[PDB]
Amino acid sequence: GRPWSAKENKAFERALAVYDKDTPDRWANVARAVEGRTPEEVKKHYEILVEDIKYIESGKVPF
Repeated sequence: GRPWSAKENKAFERALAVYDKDTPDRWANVARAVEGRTPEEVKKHYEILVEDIKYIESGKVPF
């Protein structure tokens, strides 16, 4: 399954809205709603989103 589809991503984005940054077990709640994606897979997707925004804002990939 590995790369994310358009529709997986849209679901992911909806899930970030329903389960806010304060939600405990945030990735597990998000992954439960995103069919066929594990908590750690969902956590990695978020990290890549954060890094992408950081690159856009600064012009350097974060480490």
